[PDB]
This record gives sequence, C-alpha cells and structure tokens, in this order.
Amino acid sequence: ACDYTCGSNCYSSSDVSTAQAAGYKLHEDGETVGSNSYPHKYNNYQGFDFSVSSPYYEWPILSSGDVYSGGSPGADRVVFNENNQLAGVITHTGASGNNFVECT
Ligand SMILES: Nc1ncnc2c1ncn2[C@@H]1O[C@H](CO)[C@@H](O)[C@H]1OP(=O)(O)O
Ligand SMILES: [Ca+2]
Repeated sequence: ACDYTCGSNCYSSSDVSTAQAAGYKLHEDGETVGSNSYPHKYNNYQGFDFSVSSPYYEWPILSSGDVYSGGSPGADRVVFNENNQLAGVITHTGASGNNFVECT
C-alpha cells in the first residue's frame, strides 16, 4: 500500500523522508540543481490545507526512488517549510498546465 499516491506513482513515508532531507540540505547550503533550480520557493495560491507555516519550498520526488540530481524532475514534489517540516506531497499530474493537485 502507498502512503502517498500521485497519479499512478506510489510513495512510502521513507521515500518522502529521503527526498525532503535531500532538498532541505540544498536549501541550507544555498544551492540548487537542475534547469529549474530545485529546491525553489512554493506559493500556495491554490490554498492547500498545509498545517505548517510558510515560507514553503518544493523539491522533486522521483517515482524511481532515486534522489533528484538535475535531470527530468517528473511531476511530483515534496513541499517543506523553512523549518524543515513536511507541508505536503503534490503533483502536476491531473492538473492543468503548471498547476497542482495534492497526492492522496
Ligand atoms: N512535469 C511537469 N508537468 C507540469 N508542469 C511542470 C512539470 N515540470 C515542471 N513544470 C513547470 O514548468 C515550469 C518551468 O519548468 C515551472 O512552472 C515548473 O513548475 P514546478 O517547478 O513548480 O514543478
Ligand atoms: Ca519507493
């Protein structure tokens, strides 16, 4: 069973923890990877019910289980705040354009 389901992608809590740790470290270091510069600021204009405060940052989570290293970021993202608290797991899959929907 999946702790988070993004479109057809299945993620366990461990996958999420791993991705967040990686993205957070980059953030602390003032570093980014990829053409789209991850991690990058995330604005909650869709009003997702996040239980932690902003600012928020988005970092790609890969279906493969590997940590994002600068290539295709896919559609899924982990969202974390300035304090390294998990805000949520979202995806571009099933949303129009560059918008998002929450993973279930
Ligand atoms: N797989 C994908 N599906 C839809 N939009 C995507 C995407 N990968 C990147 N984007 C969006 O494309 C634009 C330029 O790359 C950004 O708005 C980026 O949003 P993101 O960084 O929030 O994922
Ligand atoms: Ca996995």
